[PDB]
Amino acid sequence: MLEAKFEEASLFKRIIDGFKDCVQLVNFQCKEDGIIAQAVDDSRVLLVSLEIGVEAFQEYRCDHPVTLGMDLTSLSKILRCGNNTDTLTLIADNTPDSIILLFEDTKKDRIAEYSLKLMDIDADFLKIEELQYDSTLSLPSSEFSKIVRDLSQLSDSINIMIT
Amino acid sequence: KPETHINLKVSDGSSEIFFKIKKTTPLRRLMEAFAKRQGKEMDSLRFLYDGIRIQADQTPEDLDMEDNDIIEAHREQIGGGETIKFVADGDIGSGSVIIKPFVDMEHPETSIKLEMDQPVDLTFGAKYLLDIIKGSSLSDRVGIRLSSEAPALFQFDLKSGFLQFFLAPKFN
Repeated sequence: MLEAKFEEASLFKRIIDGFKDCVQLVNFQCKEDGIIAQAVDDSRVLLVSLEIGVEAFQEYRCDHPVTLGMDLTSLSKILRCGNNTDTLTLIADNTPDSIILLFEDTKKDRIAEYSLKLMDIDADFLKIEELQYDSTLSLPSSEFSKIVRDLSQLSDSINIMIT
Repeated sequence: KPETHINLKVSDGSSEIFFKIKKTTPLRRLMEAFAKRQGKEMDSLRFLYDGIRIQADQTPEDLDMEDNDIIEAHREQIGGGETIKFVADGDIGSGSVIIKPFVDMEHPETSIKLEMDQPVDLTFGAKYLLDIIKGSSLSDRVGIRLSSEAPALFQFDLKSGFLQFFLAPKFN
């Protein structure tokens, strides 16, 4: 079995929203030490790499490596479920054909449980290689967002220049 | 109490020196110190922390410095001095934002840091950048690493984890 419980249901929703917009079918690989996901978009110019360590779940347990393939559209329909303050728990028993998302509110009052049929999805081949980079900057993500959104108006290409 | 002391490299690339100082000491010591060793004079030299021109009268808790942070020494510039420029040229016109690395100590979640080793000039597809920014929901800050050779890395950090986007630059 896999059993991973989030403190905040909001977290997972907010992570899927982070990338349901470029890749649509992704395989989530669950391990003893957390979950990772890689996927390339269709144009094959953009790779998305997710990693969630154990210290993001309030309670994590994964007996064996398992891979769940999800349609991210399907998945976020279900992620619009409950109060988004709530404890969300993923559950898959091993060799799974569905995943279970179990919302519960702090009080034993309500308990919504969803099951999502899984997908068969091909692994692509990519592996990543870090290499150092000529430059590294960090800035508020809201600022970068505004810049990109704004300059987006004018061209289909934005150019970055550091000097 | 808190750390009360930290260590900083000071490099020009062939020659580095490490120091440990209180977080309250003006950097003059280290800047004069590095300068004497170099043969060169104190003020014939340009000093920047993460892209920011610093001046001898300043403290490390001012720049909101980490442990193991780096100051770089360059020969006098233009200047006063590195910058990031985003530009789009389209059909209707053109756009140009220039941002300068800076640190506001009062509240530093806002600041702008820049390790430049090589200068770079790259173009990307605004359609892709538009999806990448959808991760702004996950993180106060964004980390961007740029290679004139590899795809660019855009990283949003979580508490134990991250969302990374690697995006190939355009050619022409």
